[PDB]
Amino acid sequence: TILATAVTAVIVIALAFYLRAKVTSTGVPSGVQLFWEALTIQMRQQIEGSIGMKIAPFVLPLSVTIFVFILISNWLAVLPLQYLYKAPASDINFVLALALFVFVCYHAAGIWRRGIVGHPIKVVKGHVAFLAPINIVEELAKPISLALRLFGNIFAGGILVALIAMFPWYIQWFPNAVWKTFDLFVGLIQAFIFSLLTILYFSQSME
Amino acid sequence: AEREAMLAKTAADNRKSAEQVAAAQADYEKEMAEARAQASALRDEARAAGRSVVDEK
Repeated sequence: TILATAVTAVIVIALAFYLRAKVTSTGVPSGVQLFWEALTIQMRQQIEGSIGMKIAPFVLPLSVTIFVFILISNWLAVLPLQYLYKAPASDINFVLALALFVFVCYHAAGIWRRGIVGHPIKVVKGHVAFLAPINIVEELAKPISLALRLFGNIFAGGILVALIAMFPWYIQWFPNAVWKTFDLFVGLIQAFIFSLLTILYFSQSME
Repeated sequence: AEREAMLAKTAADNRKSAEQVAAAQADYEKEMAEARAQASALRDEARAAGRSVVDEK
């Protein structure tokens, strides 16, 4: 599994390398500039919409690295390595590391903002004091929701690509084609979902 | 921020170009007006001096 993730880290790193090579503010952009810029400006408009870039700017790099990381992982899962590759999210370890880091980051940023003595109680009392005991489950739900989702969907593919393989090849090409066709979309959408809900959890953690 | 600043500088240089063209015409006509005033001042001074000399003679 670590190698399945290392391939994605090296691709994303080589892309940042290519951007460092190519970037021009004064000149016409290449593809990599337009992709990086569209992702960063989407997340920048989102964070600006809820918290404001001036109060929590530190979330933009985390959001973008999450999006590129999981998006590249899912897209790479499509390439026809079937016969070593399997999507990394299929393993709970990857999704756990990612969601748990997001959790610890935004909760520690809330503590850093309000203080260690101040943020827990404010988070518990939350939006309506009558919901105080639910907010805990609303709080404890935040990380788990992130993890078991990204797992549950990509795992749902990892099995299915195997189950389709049960077919003979002539039947096999059609369901595998349809599944991967729509799996590109589903993985992209789950990446956008993960990043956007990370942003929103950051936002409501600040206020 | 620089791609936005190129768009902002396109507007700023467009309005500064129209402001400087309007200021070029307004300064050209403002100097013309001062010249007209000075010419009329010298002309009326010549007339007054002539009239004074006429009555003195």
